[PDB]
Amino acid sequence: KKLMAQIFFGPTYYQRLRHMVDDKIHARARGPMQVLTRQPVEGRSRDGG
Amino acid sequence: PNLNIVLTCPECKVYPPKIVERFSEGDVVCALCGLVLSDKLVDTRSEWRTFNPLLDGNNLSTRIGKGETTDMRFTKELNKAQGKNVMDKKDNEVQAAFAKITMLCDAAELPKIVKDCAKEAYKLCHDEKTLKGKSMESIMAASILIGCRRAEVARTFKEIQSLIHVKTKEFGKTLNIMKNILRGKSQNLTYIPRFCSHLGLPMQVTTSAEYTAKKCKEIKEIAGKSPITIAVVSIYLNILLFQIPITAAKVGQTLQVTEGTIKSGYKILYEHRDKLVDP
Amino acid sequence: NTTVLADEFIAHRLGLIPLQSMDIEQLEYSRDCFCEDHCDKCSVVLTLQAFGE
Amino acid sequence: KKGIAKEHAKWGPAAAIEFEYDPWNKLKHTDYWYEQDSAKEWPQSKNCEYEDP
Amino acid sequence: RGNLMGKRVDFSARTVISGDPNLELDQVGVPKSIAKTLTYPEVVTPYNIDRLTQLV
Amino acid sequence: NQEDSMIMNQSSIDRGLFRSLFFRSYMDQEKKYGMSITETFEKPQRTNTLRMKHGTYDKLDDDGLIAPGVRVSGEDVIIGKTTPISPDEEELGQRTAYHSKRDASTPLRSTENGIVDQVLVTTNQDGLKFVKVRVRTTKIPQIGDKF
Amino acid sequence: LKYICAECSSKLSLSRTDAVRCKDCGHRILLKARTKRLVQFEAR
Amino acid sequence: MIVPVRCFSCGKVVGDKWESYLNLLQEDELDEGTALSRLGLKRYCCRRMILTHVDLIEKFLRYNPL
Amino acid sequence: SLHKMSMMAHRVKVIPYSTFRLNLSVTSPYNADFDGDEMNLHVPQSEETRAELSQL
Amino acid sequence: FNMKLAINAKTITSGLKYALATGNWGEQKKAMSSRAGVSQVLNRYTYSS
Amino acid sequence: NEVFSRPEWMILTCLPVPPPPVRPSISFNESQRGEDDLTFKLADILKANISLETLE
Ligand SMILES: [Zn+2]
Ligand SMILES: [Zn+2]
Ligand SMILES: [Zn+2]
Ligand SMILES: [Zn+2]
Repeated sequence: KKLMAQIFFGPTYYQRLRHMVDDKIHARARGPMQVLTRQPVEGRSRDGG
Repeated sequence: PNLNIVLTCPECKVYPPKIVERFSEGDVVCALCGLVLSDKLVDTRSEWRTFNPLLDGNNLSTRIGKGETTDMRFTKELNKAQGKNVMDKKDNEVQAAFAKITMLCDAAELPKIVKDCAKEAYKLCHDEKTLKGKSMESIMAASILIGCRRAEVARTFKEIQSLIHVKTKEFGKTLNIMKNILRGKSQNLTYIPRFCSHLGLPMQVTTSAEYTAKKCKEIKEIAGKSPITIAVVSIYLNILLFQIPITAAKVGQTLQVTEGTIKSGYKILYEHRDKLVDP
Repeated sequence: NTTVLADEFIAHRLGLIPLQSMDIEQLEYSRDCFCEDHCDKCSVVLTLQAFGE
Repeated sequence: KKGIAKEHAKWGPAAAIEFEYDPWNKLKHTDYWYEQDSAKEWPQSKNCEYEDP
Repeated sequence: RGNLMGKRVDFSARTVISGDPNLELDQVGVPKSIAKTLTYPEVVTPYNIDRLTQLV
Repeated sequence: NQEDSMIMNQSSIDRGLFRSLFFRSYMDQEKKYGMSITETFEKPQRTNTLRMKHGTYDKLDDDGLIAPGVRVSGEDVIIGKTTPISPDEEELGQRTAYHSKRDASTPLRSTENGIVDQVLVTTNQDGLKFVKVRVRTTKIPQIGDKF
Repeated sequence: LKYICAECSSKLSLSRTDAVRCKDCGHRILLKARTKRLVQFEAR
Repeated sequence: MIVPVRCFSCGKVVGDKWESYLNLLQEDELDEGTALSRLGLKRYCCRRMILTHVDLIEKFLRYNPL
Repeated sequence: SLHKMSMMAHRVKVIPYSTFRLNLSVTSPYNADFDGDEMNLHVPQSEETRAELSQL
Repeated sequence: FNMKLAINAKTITSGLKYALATGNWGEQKKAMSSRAGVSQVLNRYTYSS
Repeated sequence: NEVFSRPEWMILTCLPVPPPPVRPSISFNESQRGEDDLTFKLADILKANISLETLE
């Protein structure tokens, strides 16, 4: 159907960042233990909390 | 006490059990039955991600000095107190030897492996009645060459006595006794690239020199008595076989070597110039 | 591959080349086809050759 | 192999479309933006002539 | 502070959000990889027996 | 779109907008710890290591490296280590055989998967076996990217 | 064919210590073995 | 780099006129607007593709590897 | 966190295309636009805790 | 007149190497005349950056 | 307080030791047990004590 309003719309320049989603998705349950403190360890690399 | 923990599934018992580790959850499970054994594993890499004891020995080394939130009046007392326990250990002399062999190896631009192998060689004996002093530099001069050779690196006696004058024979007897020590506690081809490095040549003369050295080692004519020199005249005959002016006087002054021996090797390969060239 | 380009790059580059499409009703979908791995009834085969001459 | 357009644009044949109805706003489904005039601030359709003003 | 009144935990998730106009307030949208990764204990009753058995 | 979100054309993504490469590297090298004999880049067998991973080590070759161009998953192994001590009762003391591994083989980061490519090997400063690899992985833009 | 090392299109076939610095070339970086083995791709 | 295939905006086959779009510059001394006219993409959706592509593959390939 | 807000509970409808998803309503008490901020999630283990989250 | 000078060469080269590796800006004295951000890792994302 | 606090206890004569968990060996991943700060300092303490006792 026709649209009520009208739209400003056209070509424009964008660009892409670095913080992609796969480095930020992270979840954990009952994993590695740190020997100083008996707590879950740090780091997305070694599957932290 | 037997100091022993053995892990065994209490329901399979087929062997010392075929078990696996799930490091992503830090648990262990007998793969046959599928039951856990224990939980909460300790990491084996995060400590290496977190942050020479064998050469410094069981007693541990400690250098002390100054900081920001301190006072100069007592850090100078600390600087004059840091030597109040160096006489309790022989490790002050061990680290003095370590420092001096560090001086030597980095003076001859030797790498970390050579330095640590010389450290190993000193730490190996470090005290015998066979050692018996002997100027305290003969032992390190032997040890650096021992570590160099066992690093598969060859260095000349002339380089060694350019580093330290050890009168060449206390050095030799130290080498013999250290050889016996290491055999109780239990190669000249690489000289060639250093010679051509000091002479500045491309590859084909070096490869030809290696081939001719192999062939002359195989056949005959020791002829020079320490065949280091007949290796050197193999380079001499190769470079005279090519057309680059590397004349005999220049070679002799460069390598600090006898020109008469060069002419002797030149004559004996002038006889045997036949079977020594591949292309 | 030897070029200065990536391989899946070349793949996605290839994927947009259209082809002749008259008799497309005659052949059958691989999902419905009783065979496995691209019989002649359900697919076609392509070969490409280039050379650094 | 076969493929269809709806799951990936590789199999799309269309790659363009055009669509128009009531070129002259007679059905009045939408007004136009204007700042001083509806007419002069807009161009005519190319489809203008086939329906009367 | 870093060990007693606050510390690390378990059963945790960390991603980035997008809006939606079709989900009411008491819901939340959760991605299925995270649903596989997490867990939750239950108990075995005469009530939950068949559904739990099927899900096992 | 609300509060600076974005709507996009997955058909344009199919046509080939915003596709991207992703190179990653790895540093690895050996050490002398004797009694001067260094490590080795060996291909593990079953009876090779100490505390072996579940890496499914078939992707390596006789030089202990991976040939480029094959695909790798997240947990897969690419390098191989072995402990050269010498002297510590080398392969008959306090362990099975499984000779002297204490294996510290480096697996890939367990999430990303792709194609390894153009593995080079060259001696280090002092002269050792020193290894670098590079893996190539396409990342099609997804729902959760920062634009 | 195991090593390339250089601008040569040569299958040097080095295995263990046969003048690793390439003979008909001038290199010491030792390029390694583009794979004969067949690959799979997925162009969806 | 490579002029791509199948315009994001329209989607018709693009790059047929690519080296043609080149040779309508050098041996014709021809202005680009009328060049794109006689080229014949009456939309703009494809016209922008060639208007803002920048070659990189020349600078790529004028290495000499292997 | 600043005040009694930022601590909601939720039910869940499980969603593919991995990311979170939530209602446009609750955005300003969460005090977060969609500029890439990340969330934190926890799951109770026992029934007392689950009930008190549910009821409060 | 030779034995000491080469270890002097080691000291000068090692000192410059340590300085431009770390960014601690001084000799081996545990951060004296100390200010850190002098030896940043070069930013290598985009030609503009 | 007499039962718990009497100033001769406030001067140190005999010093207890901490257990291995507080000062754990990190097993530094190639050949070391990786002994840490607390055990290091305690070894210093024992060395200085034996030196003083021999001296006197
Ligand atoms: Zn079992
Ligand atoms: Zn078929
Ligand atoms: Zn070469
Ligand atoms: Zn277009």
